[PDB]
Amino acid sequence: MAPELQLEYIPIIFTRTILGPQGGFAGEERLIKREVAQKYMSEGNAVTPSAEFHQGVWCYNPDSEQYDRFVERNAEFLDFAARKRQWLDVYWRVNTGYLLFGRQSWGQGWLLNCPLRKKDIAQKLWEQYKVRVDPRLIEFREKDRRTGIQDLGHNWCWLYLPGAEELAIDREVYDNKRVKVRMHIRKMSSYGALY
Amino acid sequence: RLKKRMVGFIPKVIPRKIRNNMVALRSEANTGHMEGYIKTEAERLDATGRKLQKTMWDPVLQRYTLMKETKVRGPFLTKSNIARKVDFPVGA
Amino acid sequence: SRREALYTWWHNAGMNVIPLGVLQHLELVSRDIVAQNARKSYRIEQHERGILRTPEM
Amino acid sequence: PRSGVEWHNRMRNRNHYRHWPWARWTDDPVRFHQDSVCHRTVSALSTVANNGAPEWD
Amino acid sequence: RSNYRLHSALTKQTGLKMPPSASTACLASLRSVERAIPADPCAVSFFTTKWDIQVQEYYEKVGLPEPAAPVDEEIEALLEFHAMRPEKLRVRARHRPDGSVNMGDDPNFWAQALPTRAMDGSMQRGLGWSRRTTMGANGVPVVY
Amino acid sequence: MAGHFNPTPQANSLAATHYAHTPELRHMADGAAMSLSGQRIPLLKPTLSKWSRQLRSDIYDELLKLPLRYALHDFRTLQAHIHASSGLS
Amino acid sequence: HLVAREWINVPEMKQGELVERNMHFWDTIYNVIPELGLSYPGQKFQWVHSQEFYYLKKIIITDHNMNLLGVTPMRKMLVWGPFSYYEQRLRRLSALLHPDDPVLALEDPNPAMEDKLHIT
Amino acid sequence: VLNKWAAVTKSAPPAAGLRPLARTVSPNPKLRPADYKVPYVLRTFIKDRHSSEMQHIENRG
Amino acid sequence: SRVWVALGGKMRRRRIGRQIDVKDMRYYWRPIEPQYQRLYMSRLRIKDHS
Amino acid sequence: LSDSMFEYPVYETELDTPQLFNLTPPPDFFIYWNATDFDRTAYPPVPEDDHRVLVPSSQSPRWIEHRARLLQYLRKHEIMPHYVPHIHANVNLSVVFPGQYNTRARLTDENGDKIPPPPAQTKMTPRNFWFTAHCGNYMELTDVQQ
Amino acid sequence: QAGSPRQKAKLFHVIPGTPVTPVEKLKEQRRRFGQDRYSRQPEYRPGRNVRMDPNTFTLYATTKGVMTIRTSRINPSYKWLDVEPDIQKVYRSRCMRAALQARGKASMMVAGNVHYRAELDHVTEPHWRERVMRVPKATERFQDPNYFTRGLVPSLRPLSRYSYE
Amino acid sequence: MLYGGSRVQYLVQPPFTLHKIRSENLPPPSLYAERHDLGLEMQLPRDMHVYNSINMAIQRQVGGDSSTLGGHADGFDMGAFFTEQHHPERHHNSSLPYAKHDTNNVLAMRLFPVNVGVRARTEAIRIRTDDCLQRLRDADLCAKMRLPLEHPLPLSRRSQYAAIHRVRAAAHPPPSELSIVTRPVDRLGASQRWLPLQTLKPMGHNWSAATRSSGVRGPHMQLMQERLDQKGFGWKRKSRSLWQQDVATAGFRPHRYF
Repeated sequence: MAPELQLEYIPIIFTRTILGPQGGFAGEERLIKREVAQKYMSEGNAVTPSAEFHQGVWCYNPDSEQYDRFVERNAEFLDFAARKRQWLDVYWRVNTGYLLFGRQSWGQGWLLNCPLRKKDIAQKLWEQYKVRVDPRLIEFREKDRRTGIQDLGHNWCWLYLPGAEELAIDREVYDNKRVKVRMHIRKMSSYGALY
Repeated sequence: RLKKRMVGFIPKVIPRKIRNNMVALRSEANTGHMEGYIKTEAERLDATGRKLQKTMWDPVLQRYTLMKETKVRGPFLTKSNIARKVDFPVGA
Repeated sequence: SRREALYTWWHNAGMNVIPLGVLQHLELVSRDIVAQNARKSYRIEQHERGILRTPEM
Repeated sequence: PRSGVEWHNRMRNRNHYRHWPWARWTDDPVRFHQDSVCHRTVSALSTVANNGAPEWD
Repeated sequence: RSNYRLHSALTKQTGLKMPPSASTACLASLRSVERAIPADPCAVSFFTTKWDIQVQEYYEKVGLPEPAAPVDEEIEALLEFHAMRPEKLRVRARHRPDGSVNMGDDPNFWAQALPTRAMDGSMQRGLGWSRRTTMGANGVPVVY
Repeated sequence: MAGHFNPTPQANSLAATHYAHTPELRHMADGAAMSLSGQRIPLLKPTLSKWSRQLRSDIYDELLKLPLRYALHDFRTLQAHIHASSGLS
Repeated sequence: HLVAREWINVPEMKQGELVERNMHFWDTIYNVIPELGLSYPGQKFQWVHSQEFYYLKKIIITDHNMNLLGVTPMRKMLVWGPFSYYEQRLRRLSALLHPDDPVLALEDPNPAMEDKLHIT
Repeated sequence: VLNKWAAVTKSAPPAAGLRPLARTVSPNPKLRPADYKVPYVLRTFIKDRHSSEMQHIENRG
Repeated sequence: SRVWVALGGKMRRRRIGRQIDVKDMRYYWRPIEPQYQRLYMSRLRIKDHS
Repeated sequence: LSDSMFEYPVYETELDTPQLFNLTPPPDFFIYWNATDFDRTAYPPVPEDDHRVLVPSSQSPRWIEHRARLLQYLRKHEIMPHYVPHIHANVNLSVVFPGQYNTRARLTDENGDKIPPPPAQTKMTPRNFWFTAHCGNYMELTDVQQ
Repeated sequence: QAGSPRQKAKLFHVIPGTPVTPVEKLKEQRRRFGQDRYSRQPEYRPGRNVRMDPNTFTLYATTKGVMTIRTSRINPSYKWLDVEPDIQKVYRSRCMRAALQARGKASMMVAGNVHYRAELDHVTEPHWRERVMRVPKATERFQDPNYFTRGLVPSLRPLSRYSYE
Repeated sequence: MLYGGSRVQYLVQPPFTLHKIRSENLPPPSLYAERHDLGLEMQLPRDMHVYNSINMAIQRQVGGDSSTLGGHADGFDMGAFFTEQHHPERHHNSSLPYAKHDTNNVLAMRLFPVNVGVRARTEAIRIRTDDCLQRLRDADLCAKMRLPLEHPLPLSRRSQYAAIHRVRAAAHPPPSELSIVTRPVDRLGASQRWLPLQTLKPMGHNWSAATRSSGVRGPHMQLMQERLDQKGFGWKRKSRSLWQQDVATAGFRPHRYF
């Protein structure tokens, strides 16, 4: 409470539906950063969890553009705002993250000599971001469907987040069914490089 | 050596050096003690036409005694710090 | 939940066999097993709400 | 970060951090390695009573 | 009387106390009180008294010496530390009594109370010599 | 510091038999049995010097324990350090 | 501490003859300490009872009194009982002071010279 | 602090039970608290500190 | 073990206004750090080298 | 200021005779100490509803209060869990001592006689309160000599 | 334009989690005089049995015992230095906690677990956000001074208003 | 009150309600709290070996804090800490109140004549204490031997016939053995001549560590400011004044690698 020690993040019931990572959606309770949340309780997208809001809250529809839509949070919605959060937490975690590498690259073509496997992306997803997925969903680009990733610098590849249709999740994420995981291959000598 | 006056960081102001900013609070009990004391801004500026005074442990006597201010340079027990004799209200 | 009702039994019924060392030991575990089950039962009840932390948490 | 020379002098047992963890384990400031269970008891039959008291949680 | 334990008297007093039957007929004989007594009391209520002159007059009625208090433990140290010439306390050697090398810059360690002994103590910790040898005459260990 | 006042939990019962947590100090510490064991200047045993030949029993065990051929004199008979007037010097 | 009475039998000469005048010493204190009259509900726990004489903390009145019920513990020092548990803490402090340090200061009728106002 | 072994040591320092240290606001505008406003309590200067410090308590209860 | 104990560094020049509990660290017989012990005591060893 | 900040310690029950141990300075400025206040044996005031006359039933409200308060005092004085491990506080023990409130052992002053050893106490009474065996109280050894 | 001096190393002089004597500087903090102005807030505020030196903001323990850092539950940026005096109290548990978890019989939901503390508080005090977020009305922060003379409230503390948890 | 502030009834305040203490609630009688409650010269530095002692940078904020542990977890507020820590007072003093420091015998710094200078007092509170240490050892040595006390114990009697080994508690002698007389020379009934323990001279030390030319110089060192004639390095300025100097006489020598 003190001016020195302030809650680094606070609880929040979203009224609107914000796209960003700190954002939420209609009626879920989320601990979002303090500075961000404080310009929501003024903005009206969020309201601190008084005991009243813990049952219903008047969320927002872009149709009439006002806080009319009553979204009552019974135990059933609380099984819906969990799977819908747990889903778009994997989204905003791999989309925000920038997963690094250290590899060996003798030769001129700036070509990683032991190119990457879809095993070796789910491996650097679970390693750095703890995002546990199926490496059967990671579709590579066209340049790297043949030989694996294979080249230093910034590569990206698409991760398919399948189960997003009964969560009613669109326009609050950039792409309902994909996400761009963003590699980077920082070449290193035998001292710090593997494989 | 020359270079008698230094020039790197000539400090704006400087508390210790100011017409009477550092004052030897010598003890009024003429035990020759003194406790050098820089007059704070409460007395740096001439808030006090009176010569500063304070109560400080006089380590010689082991008693709290007066401390009248006085220039820090000078013999602290001159033939002026002799008190005129007096017969106390004790004795026959 | 009955640390008071238990001792009063021990004072007026035990006191010759059961060394109260056991009791204050018995009270120190029963206030932990109950504690941890509250921390486990909660840990299982978030794991449905989608908090998903590993064995090492 | 453990940089600095004094961390070099004291991780290695250099000049006067020669026995560095000046208080390592195996000293107790409080109970000086003597078990706190009274054996001086009124009746010798009841000396075995105090055995098993909790020294902490 | 001083070392009486309630139920430990089950041992032979003929070897522990050396009574006849009719005297300890009271305390520890057959059908003595301890036999009737259980382990646990019923009520305990205890006062505290101060030394007076009747206690001195008692040790004479008997003929034993009167027990007296020891010179306090800490009070004896206040003096043994305050009657030492300061030079016995100043930092006095390059190696603190434990073996470290007190360099400058730490004002705490400029005080070497225990005096060091450089040429002494290599038998300890290497030959299996006992820790009993280390200690001084009053029991406190010396350091090497 | 303010001490320990505003007294202990302010409960009372016949049970009242489950807590010690003496303030650490009142547990072999402020029962000041021996903390001077570490903070008292030693009184060293007799010291063998070049001139002063003071024997010590504490060292003599570390020889009386050894498996040494050529056995050693018993300690008491090895001592130069013990009836006109209760026996003369 | 200042150990003094309310009434002090001070001699005085009336018609050239010595006669005893019961002196009301109480009026001597209050003139010395004008702080005791100016009483406000916090002053008995005040730090310095008299900012003139900050040395003075208690004034032990010693006047023989005939009432049965003596003064209440608010104004009497406990002078009976074992004041400790583990050791009468006098014999501890009785170890530290030396047989050659002061216990008395008897005033001087005629002083050797202006310094010796009292003999210790 | 000077200990026993110093090259020079000092006589008896004053036991704090006499002439105590008033816990009052530091003149430094950073070391005074927030709510503290400069005390412009206009008052007839009471001379003797027995009757001065008395004002600083609230003993109507 | 021969410390060449020396006195405080700042004990005569500027006193007014220095810290209250550091105007006395100047009063103890501190050892000089051994890096100088060996320098000064080097001119004394040379008496009969080898 | 408040009355709580400045108040003489008033023990709710003075069984342990705590005034004699946990000394507190007489707060006042004028401390009246005569010479005759040496004779007086400054025992605490008698508390009414004296424990010694209670009976140790298991439903008596006073007793339950006195049952724990006694076991409260024993833990305070190192006794209950260590010296006497399993105290089955059942009976209302009151070991009255034949007491004279004497300041020291002596002979009768005026009569030039040895003080007759007081007879075996026959009844509990306020005068025989502070000479009982209570929860840690103090008794001048002169009185316990019988 | 000018020169600059080298930034000294203001880091730990013990190992956190391990035992500690009082003559050890626990941490030599930056008295962050932004540039020798007179207002700073140290990183590691003092804790149990740890006392801060005023001048150089260095924490020295006051009693020998094992040391530790308590990151504030509210904001993980503000830390205390706890020294718990008993070295046997933690050693004789560590030697168990690390002997149990070797046999795979120790639970990882321990309070001392680093990554669990976020959830640990919330199992016991489920609304602790609201207990520190709650803003107090100036009435209750200065409870009726008469309740102090009538003795209802043991002692009024008007400045201790901030919940440091 | 229903009358508009005219306080006329029940003017006499009813005395307040008493807040009792439960004496059973209190801590057990603690020996270590019996010793240090009084307040004396000092304890030991809490160190024979300097470890575990206390740091001088926190020796100000102690005094009863030997017991393990603010109004809250902590934030120190930077107020009443930095407002009491370095008060406007407590600076430019020289004698900070007796905190926890094992300085000279302050119990005996109070009991001693201020007349004597310092360096001749701290050398005399020790010779007082050095005797108070012998008086204490003799009582321990005489009592433990059941002997009536004897003060200048003869070194033959000391080391109580090989320090008898304390036959291997302590007991008073019977009151037949007691008597006021305690000097061996007076006990039996050597020369009974008496002399004090130490010589107190109201003389003041003439070497102050912070004064430059102070000290006791040799009988042939240059006395304080010899040849100087009241001026800095003034013995150089008085060289041209010399009638005739030697051929090798304190010439030019700019401190180069001096």
